[PDB]
Amino acid sequence: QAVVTQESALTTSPGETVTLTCRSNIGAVTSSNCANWVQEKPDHFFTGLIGDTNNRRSGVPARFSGSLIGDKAALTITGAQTEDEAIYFCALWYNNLWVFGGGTKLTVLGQPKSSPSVTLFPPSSEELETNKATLVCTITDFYPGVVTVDWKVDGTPVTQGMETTQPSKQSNNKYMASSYLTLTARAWERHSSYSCQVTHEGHTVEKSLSR
Amino acid sequence: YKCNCGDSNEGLTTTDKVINNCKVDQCHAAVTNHKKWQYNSPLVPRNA
Amino acid sequence: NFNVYKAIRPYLAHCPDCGEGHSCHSPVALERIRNEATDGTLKIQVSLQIGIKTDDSHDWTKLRYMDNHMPADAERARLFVRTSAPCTITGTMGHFILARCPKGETLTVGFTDSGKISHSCTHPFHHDPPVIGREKFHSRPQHRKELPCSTYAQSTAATAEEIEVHMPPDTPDRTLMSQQSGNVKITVNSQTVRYKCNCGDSNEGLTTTDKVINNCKVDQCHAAVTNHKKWQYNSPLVPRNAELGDRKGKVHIPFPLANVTCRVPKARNPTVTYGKNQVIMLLYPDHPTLLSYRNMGEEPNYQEEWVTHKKEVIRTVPTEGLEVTWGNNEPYKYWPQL
Amino acid sequence: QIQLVQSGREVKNPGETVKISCKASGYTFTEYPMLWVKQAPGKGFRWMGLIYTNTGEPTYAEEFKGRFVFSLEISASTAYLQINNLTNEDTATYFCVRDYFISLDYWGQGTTLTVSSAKTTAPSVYPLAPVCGGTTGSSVTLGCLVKGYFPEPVTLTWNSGSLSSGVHTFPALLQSGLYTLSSSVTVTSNTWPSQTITCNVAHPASSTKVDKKIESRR
Amino acid sequence: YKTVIPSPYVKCCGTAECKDKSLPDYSCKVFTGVYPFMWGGAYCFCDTENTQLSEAHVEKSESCKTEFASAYRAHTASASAKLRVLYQGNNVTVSAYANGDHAVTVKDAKFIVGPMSSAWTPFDNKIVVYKGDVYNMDYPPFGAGRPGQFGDIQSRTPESEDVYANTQLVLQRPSAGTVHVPYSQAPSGFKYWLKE
Amino acid sequence: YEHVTVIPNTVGVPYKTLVNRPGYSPMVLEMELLSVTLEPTLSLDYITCEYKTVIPSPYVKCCGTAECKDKSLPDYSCKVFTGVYPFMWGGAYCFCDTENTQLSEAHVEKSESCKTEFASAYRAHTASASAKLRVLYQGNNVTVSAYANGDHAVTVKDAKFIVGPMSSAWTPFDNKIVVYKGDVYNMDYPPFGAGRPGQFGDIQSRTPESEDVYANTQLVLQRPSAGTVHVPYSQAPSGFKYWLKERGASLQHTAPFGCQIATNPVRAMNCAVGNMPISIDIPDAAFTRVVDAPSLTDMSCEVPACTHSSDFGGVAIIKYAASKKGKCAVHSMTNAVTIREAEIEVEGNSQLQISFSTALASAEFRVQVCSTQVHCAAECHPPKDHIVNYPAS
Amino acid sequence: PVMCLLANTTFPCSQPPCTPCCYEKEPEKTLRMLEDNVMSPGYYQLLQASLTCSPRRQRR
Repeated sequence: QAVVTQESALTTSPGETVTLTCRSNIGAVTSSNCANWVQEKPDHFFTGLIGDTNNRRSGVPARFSGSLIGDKAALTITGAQTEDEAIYFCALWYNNLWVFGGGTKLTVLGQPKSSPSVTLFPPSSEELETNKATLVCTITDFYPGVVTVDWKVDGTPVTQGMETTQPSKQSNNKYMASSYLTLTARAWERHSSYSCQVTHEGHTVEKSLSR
Repeated sequence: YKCNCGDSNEGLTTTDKVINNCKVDQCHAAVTNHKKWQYNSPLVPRNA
Repeated sequence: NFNVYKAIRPYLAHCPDCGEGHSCHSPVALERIRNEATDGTLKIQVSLQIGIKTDDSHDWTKLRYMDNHMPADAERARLFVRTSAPCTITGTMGHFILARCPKGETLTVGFTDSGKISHSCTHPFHHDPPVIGREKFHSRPQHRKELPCSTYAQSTAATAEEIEVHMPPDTPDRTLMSQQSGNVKITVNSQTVRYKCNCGDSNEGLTTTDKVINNCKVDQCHAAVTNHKKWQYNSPLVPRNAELGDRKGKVHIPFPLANVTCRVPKARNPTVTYGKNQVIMLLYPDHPTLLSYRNMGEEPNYQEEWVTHKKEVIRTVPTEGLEVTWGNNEPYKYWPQL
Repeated sequence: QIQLVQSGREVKNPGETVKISCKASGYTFTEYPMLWVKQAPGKGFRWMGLIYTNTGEPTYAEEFKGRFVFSLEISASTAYLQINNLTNEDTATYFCVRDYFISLDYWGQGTTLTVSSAKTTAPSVYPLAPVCGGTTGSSVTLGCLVKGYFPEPVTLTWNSGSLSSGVHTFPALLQSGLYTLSSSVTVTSNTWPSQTITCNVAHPASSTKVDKKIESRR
Repeated sequence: YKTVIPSPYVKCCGTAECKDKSLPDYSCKVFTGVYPFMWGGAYCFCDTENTQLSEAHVEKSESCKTEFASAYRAHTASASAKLRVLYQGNNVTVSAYANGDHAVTVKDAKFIVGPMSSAWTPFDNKIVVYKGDVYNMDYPPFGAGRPGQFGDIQSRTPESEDVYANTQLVLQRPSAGTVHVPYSQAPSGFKYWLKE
Repeated sequence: YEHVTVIPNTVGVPYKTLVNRPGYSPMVLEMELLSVTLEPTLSLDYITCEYKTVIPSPYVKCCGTAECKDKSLPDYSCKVFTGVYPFMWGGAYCFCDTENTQLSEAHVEKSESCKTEFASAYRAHTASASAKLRVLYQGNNVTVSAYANGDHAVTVKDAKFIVGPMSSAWTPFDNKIVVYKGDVYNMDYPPFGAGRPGQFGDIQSRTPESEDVYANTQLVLQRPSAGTVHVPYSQAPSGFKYWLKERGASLQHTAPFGCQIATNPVRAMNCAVGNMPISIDIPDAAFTRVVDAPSLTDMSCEVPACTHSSDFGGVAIIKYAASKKGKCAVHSMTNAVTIREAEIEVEGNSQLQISFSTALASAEFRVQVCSTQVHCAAECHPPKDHIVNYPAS
Repeated sequence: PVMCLLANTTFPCSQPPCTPCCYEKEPEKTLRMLEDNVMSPGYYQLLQASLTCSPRRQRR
């Protein structure tokens, strides 16, 4: 199986030469062995920074180099950035395919932080007749993706009725999703406002509404 | 090195052939005996 | 899901079975009565979406019918199937409906409308299947033998059926055009409106919006409503593809047949008098009961007769013997002992 | 370049079968060297095979044949890596790898396939509008939540296509079998709730698509 | 057998087109000059160029999976017997293939049973088996059946795919104003030789 | 109309049959049966396999005598050899003095290749009538394969061809037949379960994968092994192994009547015998009206070459004068002459050279070219070689 | 596996080229599919896997 003790770890700064210096569990793959240090990107985006084991791959940044490093797969991705979050997979080419390993998905230094802008829309007219009440703070640009939603509903933190959705991390270095006080008709008309308290890296914000 | 792919489908080659977009059967190298002779029994593949 | 009834729609039919001598474009026209089963259930496919929800779900008390170029559901109690009288309808899915109706020469299918418009479509349906066995039974027996007969079984899933659900026909309707002072002012009304205008030049055009062919008329116009919405079962009342080729559909058809064993009666043995070469059998059958007498040797002469009245047959005791099968029981053997 | 147009979310049952297509560009299907690949749920690229251009179709891996079935719609410029008839533990991405540019020189787009079957109920789209007091700053949170749905495909957009800027989105995650998430478009104050802005949830099974308005309640 | 009559090809505004769809009893007709009316009024928009290309084929019995008539090509018959004997005072039974060549040892006693002196069995040259009915009946040609007789929808086997039939498909010209294929048809041979 | 012809039941002689229709031209046709299969009724009673003596391990009662039980197997050999002195490879198998008894038990068992190779003792039934035959008729070389009972009709090319039944009865089956892996050997099987010792069929399989075995192999238990556990047990050899040894000449060489006895299923293909009455319901389109026929008259059939040989070695330049062009049906109106062609395009005042010859050297034969009856008399040559490959005209 | 193809590209049987979510949006597309796979091997199961409320618009 073409998964060596690969370059699974890379945390650098912007422009850093991302070295997937993967110690091969069998040994050094060749250029005909096709030891390519490709970028298997997030969202399953197979791409080659260095492909065919002695050539930089097309469609990547120019500083990519896929070869043998250590005694194993060697990715020298020159110009690795903070927005360059992708998988340095130094793998082989079997002459009947190219076999990408486990790889290392990485994010780098860069993509600076930002304040989350949470639009706290209250428990709406559409929810508040049929056992729903969602005061949802739609958060955009929570930068970086470390922000928690805490209960603030009816004078207490909600231990039942708060909802923290899957906050999608933006390409613009923020994180955004829906986070609400989302209870029933008793939950909406009982609490004072459906509201999440956003602690973003220790920071304070209120994605909260009123109906 | 007769390619079984488009375009470059022939050539008595002398190196590695680069038909990208060619399959495993999309090339076909024939290792021909152009060096020494063989006593031409027809049970051996003779001069066709 | 299996939402074929969501794909199916109510299909109207200009049927001669209308009631009062005039057949109409009613949705209760029965395309075919597939009643081949020996058990006596008649499975007739009708025009309506009976046993289907108008909201496309299972309508456990509601069956839909095509009302006025739209769908329209009704309660399931409005279904009536009268051959001689209104027989017991067994089940209904979509167009198909299976029932235990009585004897008759004409089958009438009434769909009680939402305003009680009971569309009674009567075709000539000669439903009278022959009953199996040694006697013509009348009812379901308490004690009797279970002969294997076929019957349209109650599994209403569309396995082994292929309903010809083609594209719906060019539904013309006169309400597309109106008088713009008597002129060509036809509203769209939200349809696939093939517009045939009887004005000068380009009176064609299959639009979906409002039409002002001024200097048109209602007789100077024609509107047709286009149906790209549902597959329709290709009934021979249905105007099929003259404006299409053979691009039609095939769907499941419910209510598959199966072989079961129905119990039938056998009557009591009559009085026997075994005299010299003679066997006086005074049987009194309580139904039409076929009795057959046959020689138990090389020359059978097996004459059978259905019996109705009180019958004392003094049968000839054959030398090889007589097999006398009177009704469904095992036949009486007579060896004439000298 | 040799890049596969990836499959959709093949949400079949355990034993349900669906293709992760790879519309191979760069060549034809008889010109584009599709490597079948299962981007596995745990480890990554588990190979469904490699197939050079003039054929195009990925000849299978060691374990990479079987439930994952390599086929080629060659005149349609693609292959199909069919996640076919699998059990519950094979939810993975159907992708190609472009066998030119000496490794898989492009990647197929991938398709998330999962083994779980279900009925025909409705999807959910409900708009996340501006606040009862405000909810509008330099941008404003309009948009919509995709709620109560399942399986792939069902899509949840925000801002209605003119609202591509300011998208902070949650995908529909199967809580109770119902996919729940919320996508707020940070749209203009003249766009929310001044103009039109809203989210949507969609699936083509009945051809069913819905939008929910991102506008203020007053 | 049944008749697969499709929806009627209403060639509105123009003449119909003859198409011989090669099915069993491929019945096609073009009744040109049809002025059929619709349920919403008129089915044809124009007045004169409407016509009905009416087509139908013959289809197999959908209850042919249940209702089957089998023309057994009755050859010679194989006998098989059972006989008991009080051997050693033990009333034992032995059932053997009584052709005489499948002789049965039983209870230490070999029995050579058969062959029977006669052969006049109820089997005829051509037998018909219909679901409980064994009748010595003269069948039609297997694929060369006759019209309207007992066996007009003939097949080479019951579970087969093809069927010969001459069902008298007289598609008459259609009724006034109603899109309806007036098609004459012969009576059912399954209804006949079943009913008779 | 329905022309009734009787072809000779032997393949390859392409018969011509002159369908004469009033109101039409002469309509000669050619028919020829390619093959004709005789599929006999089979009743597989005896099964042929290899018997193997399943004898157990030697039950040595060391210093002890037991009592042998009758194990119900096929020939369960039970033997208590009294007083064995059984010693093993590591010394004495018994530490007791003299009372060691040898328990020798055995049965018969069907072989593993008996599960593969089974002699099928088919009880012979009637033969299925079926045959494939071509015909160059109606302007087409078209074939029909028909089950030749008479009621398997092929309306092919618009022509209702109904052939069958055959006249012949020289059946390739015997009353009992053995299917042995490719070979039909006409052999009488033994009693089903009542075999003899050393018989062809000593192991009788009453079913093909059956559970019963009619087997009397004469497995006689001999005396015990002298001090060692050895099964003294003499048996007869494989009676089906003798039937494998006496394989016997099959009907593929032993075909009387020139039949082709070919099995899987047991068929008689190319049984050249008898006659085949085939009727052909021809349509009206084959009846092409003689007023629309070409007016071919004034024929002189000049016999150029005469060689009474295997071929139809007559040459005949028939000078004709046709009214209009057309394929005049140049059929033989004679008794002895096989004409090579069936129709000739008589175009005008042309000499059509027909290839017709027969067996008789002095041949005066009639030929009708679509209406034209003409006589042709020749003194045909002798044969050259003594042997031809098949028969001829 | 089974080449469920709506005239553009052969996808699998329950995953054709508009599989799933193929029958309820293109009703004419569902009619072309029940012409093609209605002649094809899988289009009964391809249609009931597509159009019968078990496309992506359903709850499964």
